Amino acid sequence: PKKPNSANRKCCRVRLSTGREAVCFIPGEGHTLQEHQIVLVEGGRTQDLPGVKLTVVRGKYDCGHVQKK
Amino acid sequence: CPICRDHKLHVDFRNVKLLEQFVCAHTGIIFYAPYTGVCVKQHKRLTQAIQ
Amino acid sequence: AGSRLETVGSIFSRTRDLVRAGVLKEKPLWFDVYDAFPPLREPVFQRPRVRYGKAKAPIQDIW
Amino acid sequence: SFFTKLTADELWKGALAETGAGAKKGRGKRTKKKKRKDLNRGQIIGEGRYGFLWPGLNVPLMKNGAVQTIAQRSKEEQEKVEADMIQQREEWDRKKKMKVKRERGWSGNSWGGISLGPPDPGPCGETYEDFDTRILEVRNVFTMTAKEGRKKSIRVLVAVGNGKGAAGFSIGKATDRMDAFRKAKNRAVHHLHYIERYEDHTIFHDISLRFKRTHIKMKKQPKGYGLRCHRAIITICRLIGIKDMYAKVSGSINMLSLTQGLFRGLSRQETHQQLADKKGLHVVEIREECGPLPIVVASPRGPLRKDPEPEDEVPDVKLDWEDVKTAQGMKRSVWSNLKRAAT
Amino acid sequence: EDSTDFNDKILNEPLKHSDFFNVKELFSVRSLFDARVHLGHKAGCRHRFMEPYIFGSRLDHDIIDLEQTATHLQLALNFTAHMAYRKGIILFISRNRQFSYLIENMARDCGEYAHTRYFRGGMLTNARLLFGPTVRLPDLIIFLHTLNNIFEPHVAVRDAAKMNIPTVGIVDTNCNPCLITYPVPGNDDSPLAVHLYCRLFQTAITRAKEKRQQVEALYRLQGQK
Amino acid sequence: KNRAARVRVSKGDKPVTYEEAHAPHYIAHRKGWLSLHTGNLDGEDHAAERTVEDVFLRKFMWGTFPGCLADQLVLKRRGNQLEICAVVLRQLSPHKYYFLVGYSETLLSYFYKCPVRLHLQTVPSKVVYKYL
RNA sequence: UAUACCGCCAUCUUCAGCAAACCCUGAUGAAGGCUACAAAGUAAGCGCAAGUACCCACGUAAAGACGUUAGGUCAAGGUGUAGCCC
RNA sequence: UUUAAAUGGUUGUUUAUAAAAAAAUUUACUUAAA
Ligand SMILES: [K+]
Ligand SMILES: [K+]
Ligand SMILES: [K+]
Ligand SMILES: [Mg+2]
Ligand SMILES: [Mg+2]
Ligand SMILES: [Mg+2]
Ligand SMILES: [Mg+2]
Ligand SMILES: [Mg+2]
Ligand SMILES: [Mg+2]
Ligand SMILES: [Mg+2]
Ligand SMILES: [Mg+2]
Ligand SMILES: [Mg+2]
Ligand SMILES: [Mg+2]
Ligand SMILES: [Mg+2]
Ligand SMILES: [Mg+2]
Repeated sequence: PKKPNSANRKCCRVRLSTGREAVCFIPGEGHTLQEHQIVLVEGGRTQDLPGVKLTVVRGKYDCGHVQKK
Repeated sequence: CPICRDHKLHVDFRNVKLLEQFVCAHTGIIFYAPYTGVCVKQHKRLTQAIQ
Repeated sequence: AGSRLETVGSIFSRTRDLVRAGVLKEKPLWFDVYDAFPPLREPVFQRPRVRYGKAKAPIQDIW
Repeated sequence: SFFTKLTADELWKGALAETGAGAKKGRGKRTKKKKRKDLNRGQIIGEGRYGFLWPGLNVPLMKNGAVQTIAQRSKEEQEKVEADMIQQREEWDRKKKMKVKRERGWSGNSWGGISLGPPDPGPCGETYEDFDTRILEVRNVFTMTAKEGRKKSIRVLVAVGNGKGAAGFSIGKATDRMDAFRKAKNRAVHHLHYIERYEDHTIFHDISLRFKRTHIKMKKQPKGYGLRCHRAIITICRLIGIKDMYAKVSGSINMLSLTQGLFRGLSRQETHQQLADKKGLHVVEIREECGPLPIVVASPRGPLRKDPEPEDEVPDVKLDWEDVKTAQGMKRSVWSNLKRAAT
Repeated sequence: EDSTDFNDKILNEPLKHSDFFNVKELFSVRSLFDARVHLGHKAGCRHRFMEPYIFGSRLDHDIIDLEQTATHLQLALNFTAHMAYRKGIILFISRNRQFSYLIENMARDCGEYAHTRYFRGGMLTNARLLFGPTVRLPDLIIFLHTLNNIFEPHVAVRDAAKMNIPTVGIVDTNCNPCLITYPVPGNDDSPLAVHLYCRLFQTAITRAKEKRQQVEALYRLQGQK
Repeated sequence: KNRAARVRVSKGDKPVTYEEAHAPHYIAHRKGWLSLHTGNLDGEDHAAERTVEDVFLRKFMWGTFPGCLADQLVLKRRGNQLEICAVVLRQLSPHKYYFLVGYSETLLSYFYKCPVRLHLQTVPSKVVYKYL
């Protein structure tokens, strides 16, 4: 992230159904996403990461719900 | 809400003094529910009793 | 109490209204005299402005 | 060692750490800020763990007209005394844990619209129990000093009024918030306005005024309309005693300009009597709810003019576009005329 | 039962007469003219608020209208007498150092108070801290000179209005009369003028105090029998 | 800045006694000594044992009369006698004072093997010299 | 863990300022408040000063506020928090 | 008017109320009897 924060935020690059390729933040603690997997993305910018304006939806297609604690 | 917090306040067409509190004395219009805070259920009962 | 807002109204209007409102319990010693024998002008604060343009003082030269 | 034990005052001063570098310049902020407990509170002189009963100290000196001798409470009796002592502590501790319900102002954590109570009585047996005080703004202003750097001060705006026309406001400044409240509250009662209320519920006419960059447009309203104005104006109106009014604040929403502008406009309103006297004509009120009945609200105390006021065919008056635009049904707003709680 | 009668016969009675103390006889327009009361400052020193009181400018020297002076002085002397009759504390204020000794004597002679010295900040608005919690402030303040020694309004004029104390003031052509309750337009420089003001206000106060004693005595003698 | 035994200025609301208001450089100028014995005179012995005894006695009396002492003790030694002069408050009942005087005089006489007297002087409240 | 603190201190200080409580000014903004032939300041308290010690009223000691450097010291002793307990 | 004199890592330096209460001891010998 940009100042004054510090972290390693888990992002992915997806090819959207429109054909454009964009970087999408994966929310939650722990993700099992691999290349060639299908995800549903939504809006909402990650205020830390400049230029990340998409978010992966947890619990749709391959991206599963975060595992309890 | 004001009506549901006191179980002794009965919304009845005969309890005219209670019903009067929920009507404008100067214009005669029944206050809409947000005005007094009564829930929709009690506002509907109050309106019917006033009529 | 009393009102120290000397630029709002006059000492009379302020005293009259506060006694009227019940803030001042007793009228001041001078109030009844002012009411009976008021001044020609009510002493209200005014701001002196300079004259611009064609505004001139009406004072005439004594000849 | 018995010789290394300190007193309670020394032990608490060290443990609390109220004076230190951590508190000088907003350096350390801890929610877990430790609180002092007086450990001598519930202790009785002569009461110990062994449970001895000392005649004349722990227990009465004489019983049945005879001097008591040294005795010791039985094991089970001491257990009860010790258990009761634990219960008493828990109860006392419970009292401190309880939170008293504070009436919130405009917001949960906001100071605006909280009552400060009546102004303090004057030195000469003077009282202001009729007046009520309400905070309008609390600001943390700062200046820079050579020795300490940022010096934090509190600026507080409070209004006071008895609800019967007499209302005022003042600013109070102090390092402590309590001192700022007191100074503002006590100074406001010495700077009171008198507001002319029409029928003791509204203003005599519509007032449009600009104080610096703040614009206030107030409209006279009938009974039952309520206060449909800026939350700060609502607070001031309740202190003045105005029950029905509408006001729109435009331009800068500075609280000091708004308050000073409101009192400037309300103080400079012309009553119906003042109008009749100035014009030498009857002031006749026409009410729609009373049909064509002419209600004379004021008559000229002096002589009544016999010439009718000249009726200008077209009035050369400055109209506010916002008013005209609303009358023509051209003003759509999803935020106007929204249902709100009784004010 | 007796208080209301006492107040009516004593406190309310004088307020029903136009000139109870007969102050009109103390001065005439001729006497004011002979004291040079009409001589104002040069036109370049004129205050805008004094224009209604100026008769004209004679070779760039403002002439004060003594016909208005007479009406204004009548009201000022009447108000002063009624306050002295009511046992009000009268304070004379002046910063003209040519007349400080005269004014301080005049106050002592009529049993009143004078403040001719440097006016310290808060004398009136912070009196309870300066003098004491039970100090009584003046009921009337008479300004023989309304300007301080830098030709600006004496601070007490503003502070008197803050404390709701009525003020009488001699206002020359360079003075600001807006906050003076009973302004009296006149020359405040010439000794003859200042000597007349002092004689007039000292007489009105002395006359009123004696009248209060006479009226009270008659009420008491009659009360017994 | 020096710290030793200096009650520092507050907001003018902290009541201090006469002893607590005077810093250590006044101990022979404006205030006297809280203990008078011969140990510290030139050529005199047993200054150390007198010091330990004084420290114990001040602790003993603080805990034996909890919340009663209104100022510091004045310890006096004349020959074999030890005299403790304490300014106490008027809150504890007189019966409890008499019990504690009889108890402390006896217990301390057996502990330090000398006749000990306790002279109590009661005050309605703490004597305030100034508000710092 | 002195970056939780008491205690005892260094430093500016070979300084003279800190300041409660009021009052007034700036259109009732952060803030500001003196002129002696005086124009809004009054000011408790603290420090300086004065007193006291040493051989004087000199000098030297002592004293030296509020704050500044999260300055020094958990190893004088005490102690908050966390940790160890074959 | 009048020599020269560059530099100083990142983030951290400001808001919600205050405080216990208790309880009494209960006025004047010696003695004895059945
Ligand atoms: K961060
Ligand atoms: K520790
Ligand atoms: K950071
Ligand atoms: Mg988001
Ligand atoms: Mg909340
Ligand atoms: Mg002049
Ligand atoms: Mg040193
Ligand atoms: Mg440190
Ligand atoms: Mg010396
Ligand atoms: Mg030294
Ligand atoms: Mg010194
Ligand atoms: Mg450090
Ligand atoms: Mg270190
Ligand atoms: Mg470089
Ligand atoms: Mg840098």
